[PDB]
Amino acid sequence: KTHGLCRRCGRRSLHNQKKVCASCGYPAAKTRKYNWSEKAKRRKVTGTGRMRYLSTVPRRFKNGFRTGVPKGAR
Amino acid sequence: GALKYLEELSKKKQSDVVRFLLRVRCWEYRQLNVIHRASRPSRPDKARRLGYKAKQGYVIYRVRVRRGGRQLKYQRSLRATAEERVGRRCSNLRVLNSYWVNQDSTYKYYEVILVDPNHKAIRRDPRINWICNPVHKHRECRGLTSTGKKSRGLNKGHRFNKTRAGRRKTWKRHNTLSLWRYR
Amino acid sequence: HFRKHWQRRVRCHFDQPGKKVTRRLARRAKAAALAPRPVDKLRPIVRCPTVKYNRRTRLGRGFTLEELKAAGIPRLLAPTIGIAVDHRRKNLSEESLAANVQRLKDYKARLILFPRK
Amino acid sequence: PNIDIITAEAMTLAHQLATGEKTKADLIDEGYNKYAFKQKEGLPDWFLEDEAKHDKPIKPITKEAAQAIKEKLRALNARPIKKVAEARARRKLRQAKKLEKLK
Amino acid sequence: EDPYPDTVEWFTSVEEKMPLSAAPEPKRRFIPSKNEAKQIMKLVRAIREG
Amino acid sequence: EDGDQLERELDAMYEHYKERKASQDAKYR
Amino acid sequence: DLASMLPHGRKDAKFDTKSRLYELCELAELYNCNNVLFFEARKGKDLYMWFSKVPNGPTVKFYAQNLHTMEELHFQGNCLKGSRPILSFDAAFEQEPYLKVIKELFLHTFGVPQGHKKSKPFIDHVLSFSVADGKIWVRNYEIREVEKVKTDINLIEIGPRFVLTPIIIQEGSFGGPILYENKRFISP
Amino acid sequence: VLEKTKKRLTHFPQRKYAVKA
Amino acid sequence: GHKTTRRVLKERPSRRKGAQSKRTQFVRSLIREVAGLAPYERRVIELLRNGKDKRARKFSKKKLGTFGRAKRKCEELQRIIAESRRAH
Amino acid sequence: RELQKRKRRSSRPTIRMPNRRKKALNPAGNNIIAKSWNKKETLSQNYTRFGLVAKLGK
Amino acid sequence: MVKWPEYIRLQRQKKILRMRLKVPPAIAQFQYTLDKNLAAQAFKLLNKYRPETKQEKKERLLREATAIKEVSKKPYTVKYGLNHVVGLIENKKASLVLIANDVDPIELVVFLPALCRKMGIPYAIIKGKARLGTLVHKKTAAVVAITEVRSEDKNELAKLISAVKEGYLEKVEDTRKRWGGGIMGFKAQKREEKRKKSLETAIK
RNA sequence: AAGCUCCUUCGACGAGUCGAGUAGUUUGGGAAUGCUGCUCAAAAUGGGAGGUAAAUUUCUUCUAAAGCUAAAUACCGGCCA
RNA sequence: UUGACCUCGGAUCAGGUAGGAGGACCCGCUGAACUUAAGCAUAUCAAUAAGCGGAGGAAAAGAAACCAACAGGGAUUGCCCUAGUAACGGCGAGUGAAGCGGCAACAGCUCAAAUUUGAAAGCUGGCUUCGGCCCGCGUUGUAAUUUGGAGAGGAUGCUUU
Ligand SMILES: [Zn+2]
Repeated sequence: KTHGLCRRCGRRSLHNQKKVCASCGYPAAKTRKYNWSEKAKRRKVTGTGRMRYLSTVPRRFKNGFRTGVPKGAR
Repeated sequence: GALKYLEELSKKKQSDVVRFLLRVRCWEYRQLNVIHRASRPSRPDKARRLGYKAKQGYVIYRVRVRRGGRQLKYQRSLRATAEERVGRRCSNLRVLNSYWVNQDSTYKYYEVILVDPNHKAIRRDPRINWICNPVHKHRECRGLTSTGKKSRGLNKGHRFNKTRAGRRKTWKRHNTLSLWRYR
Repeated sequence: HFRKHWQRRVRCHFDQPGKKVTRRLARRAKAAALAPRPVDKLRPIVRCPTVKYNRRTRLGRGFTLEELKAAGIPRLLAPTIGIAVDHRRKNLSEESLAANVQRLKDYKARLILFPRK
Repeated sequence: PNIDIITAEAMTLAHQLATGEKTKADLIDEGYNKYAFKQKEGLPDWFLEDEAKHDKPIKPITKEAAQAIKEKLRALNARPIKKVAEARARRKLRQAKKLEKLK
Repeated sequence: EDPYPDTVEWFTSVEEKMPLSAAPEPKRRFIPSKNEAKQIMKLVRAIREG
Repeated sequence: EDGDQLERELDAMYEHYKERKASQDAKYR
Repeated sequence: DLASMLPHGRKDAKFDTKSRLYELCELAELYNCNNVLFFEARKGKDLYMWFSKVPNGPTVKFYAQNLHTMEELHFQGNCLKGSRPILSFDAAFEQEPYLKVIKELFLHTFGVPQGHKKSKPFIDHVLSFSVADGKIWVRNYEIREVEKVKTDINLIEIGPRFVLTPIIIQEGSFGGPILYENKRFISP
Repeated sequence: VLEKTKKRLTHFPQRKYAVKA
Repeated sequence: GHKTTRRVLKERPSRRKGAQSKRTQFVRSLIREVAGLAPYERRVIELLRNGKDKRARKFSKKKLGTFGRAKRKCEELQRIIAESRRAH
Repeated sequence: RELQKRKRRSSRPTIRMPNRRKKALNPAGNNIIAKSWNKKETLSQNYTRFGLVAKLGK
Repeated sequence: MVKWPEYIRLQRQKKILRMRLKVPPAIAQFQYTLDKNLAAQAFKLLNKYRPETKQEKKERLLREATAIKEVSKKPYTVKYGLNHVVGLIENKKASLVLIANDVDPIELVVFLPALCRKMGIPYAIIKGKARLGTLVHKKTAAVVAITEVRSEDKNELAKLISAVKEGYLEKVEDTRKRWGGGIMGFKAQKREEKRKKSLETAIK
């Protein structure tokens, strides 16, 4: 078989000779994307995943990125 | 007033004193790396008029660029390629300006002024802390240095109609169809 | 004249009443910060350059240094009391000097200046 | 002393001077350039060889100057009847194998 | 030719008898230092405040 | 004093550098 | 085109319009020339031609219009480069005194002296000057020889067409007293 | 701010004024 | 055109950009002694000393590119010869 | 677009932005203009009542 | 054979190149330097007028502050600073000027001997920017000047001026207009002879 | 510390950069419209761009080769309405 | 012998910063062909698409080496007309601005070139009992003053914190 499991995108698209992923280009620091495919861009853009940290930023903007603890709290 | 004497000396680059010094320094720079750090500017009059100060946060870097051509002609100067390679080498610094120092038949030599935006001396001092702002990240990449402004044709007059306020911006404004509500 | 891709560069101004409201609220905002002051600076009266428009007159950028001095307004005080100053323009005739001196005098007569702190 | 024109660039200056294109006055006057009045006498070999690799002046050559140099520097047994014959025979055979492969 | 000719001093052989600058001298070159008195009064405030 | 002895060795390493670099090709050997 | 006509002519580069007009005389002394043909241009559209003897002689300023150069493919004529031309003048050139001054300056500029080593040994073209309106019309023609029917000359146009409008004639080299003024010149 | 800027704002600040109609 | 009474304006300090500074002319003359002469300036110096003044101006145009630049360059180099024979 | 769909499926609250403006629309404080300003009126209408001018231009 | 480091080889090559290259006379004059005695006699006067250190300046500010909480002459001091000394030379205030001989961009001081000569100020090229740098309380100092001294040693300053301008300036009057360098040794002379031997049959 | 005033005192302004030649590209724009490479390489009552047949380059208007700066302008993305 | 300075190194040294994502809009670099000219090669498509680098809530541009020829205008940006005009193209297919004018919005400034020289007056650290202690950077120049429709320095008398 000419492709194995990539470790960055999880697809079975890592070449066993070139050792380069055909979907993301794993040894490269940048993730592979091109503008001639809008379908490929929307398959891996923000929002396709879980959003551990980026979903918590807008609530902290609303209150002004404040620190501390409300007065009188136990 | 030693710097006015230095300014007139750099006007006479073909004279005996300057051509001797530029010969022995061209050999010295070729013995060193393509990009390396200079402790002090080799042309202190030129660096000071371009905005260099002997403060903690200002550094000087020397760079060679291979001269010639690609018959295709590159639209940016060799000074621009010199600035981008130094900025890639020193990613934490900001490129302020650069100047010519030496010239060979194979290489052009430049010295780049860099400013540290996280040094406290730079940040507390006005008239330099504009470079600490995030709008000035990689000015040499976007053509905001002195050689960049010349290449983009950003000069006043009837001789720069297509290039003032951006060439692609002026082209786009001239090629949109504007339709109002009451036509 | 549609040899290019005009379909990807076409601007429709459906925000014409929306931007009018935005501009009027921006004018209201600077009237709230500068409450008794006008929202505009006083501007000189100049003559249009070309021979097509010699007979007509319009508002210029700022008052000259010489016409500011003849009216009794100091240089460093004029921007603080709402007067635009143009260091590039020149008088070049007594007619342009006299009209702007009279305009600055009429502004002085109608001015209420508050005593600092 | 014998002056032998080996480089194609010296041939280019020779073609210019021998034709009525550059005079004796123009050659002397244009020899006062930035590569002039540079000493090479007592200088070390490591200093001078670094310069000669990196200070060749960039002035163009002509194709007739380059043609004169190769025909001057051609050897006497470079193109004999025997070697030209086998070279033509080798090229004819190479086309025959291509026709065999296309067969 | 002489490839390394000696320098003929055509300009420096005539000695200039006056300074280049005809600008006046300030009072500060003739009087005690104003900066010195300011640093002293800054120190006086610190000793007075302890 | 005139750097003769220092110049002797500096040319010796330069010749040694030239022969070492040029001998990396089998044709020159 | 005109420099190719003149074997005794030396071409000269851009002259500073911010200089003085008598610096042309210092310029022509340097190149050892006793005639100056000055092409002066205004506004990037107009042409003015000056003819002058260099130290002391007269100087005439023309306005050149209706230019048609050799590269235009409708002429069908060609001649030797550097050959001695036959100068065709008009009868008006010998009647008016100001046209007599212009004729001598035309004979000096387009003369091609007799034994010049850069010239050509045969005659195949004629340079013509004609006063039709209050202007001078300049034409070149090729002397083409045709065998006579039981030889004759036919003229085929070769080169530059340009109309010269005489503006002024000076007594000095590029400045001095005014001997003739047009007083009918309508400038562009 | 620079102390040349601070001196200009100290002695010539933006004033409060009105214009009669 | 229209009859408007003219007034005279103050001399513009930007119009004084034409340099008359005695200190800068001092520095330029002192640096010229220190720095020396370019290779092409030596050719002009030799041609002016030999009396070939016409050849000097032709050569200096071909090196500089303008009659105005060729005229000035031969004039500064002429005064160097004048002041050198005065010192010698 | 895909991020906007991700919010609709998720049980995370929609963070509603209050309508805050960079610049205020009415004068404030204890001075003569702020006590005599009418919020429902316009800039020219308030300056008419005050007796002042608003635009010095044409 | 053993290999030197790059930076050791580079600075040793520069030492050879200073000797072999024929330097222009503005550079060449910095080779000639005053002897051990005149250097030591000049520093006998300059050490008397040393600028005060940061510690004893703070003590003097504190002493005058304490007296105020509970009449001085003009300070006389060795003048330093390149833009400061050049202004003093041009204004004809410096009585004696001492220039370092190892300024790394040499252009900074290449005009100073010509400027001192035109202005008429006695000058001397010292050996060491570090020794001048320790006379003032710094690391390096390119130039050092004396404007005025106290009344006790006006005679010794005038003797030092007569010492420098006669015991240093008269020897360099002979050799400051001519080019330096050309200190070719035995190996360089054999290598030049081998070069000219090769260009005797057929210059290629 | 600062603003103005007066004057028998001074008044420093950016070079491998302008410019010339050439090649390529670009523009409505060979006074090359701009840009880049190579060769040569400046000035100080200077330099740049214009006006002008008007009699000689007269006149007009600006100071390049260092730098910062909100608003009116754009917006298929971001937080919302 | 010892000690300075210069250049160049080491450390998991003390404290920092860069990379990736996003890329609708923005600043650059690189750069086609289909099409049209009923074919096609200059031209047009198009200084576009694709490719590469770099930011922000805007970016960029920006306070004249400008426009103009006037009775003058006066940093930049955008809208309306200017105008399918000038100008350039076998003076084909065609390509194609700008000044003035009417509005929206307007805001001006910082250096280098001058010696504080009767006093490096400037600043990074890191030890603190938080007030001030040292280590250094720096005179090959850090503060103050000045930035050419200006300015300095003296004198002079009012006016401002
Ligand atoms: Zn992958």
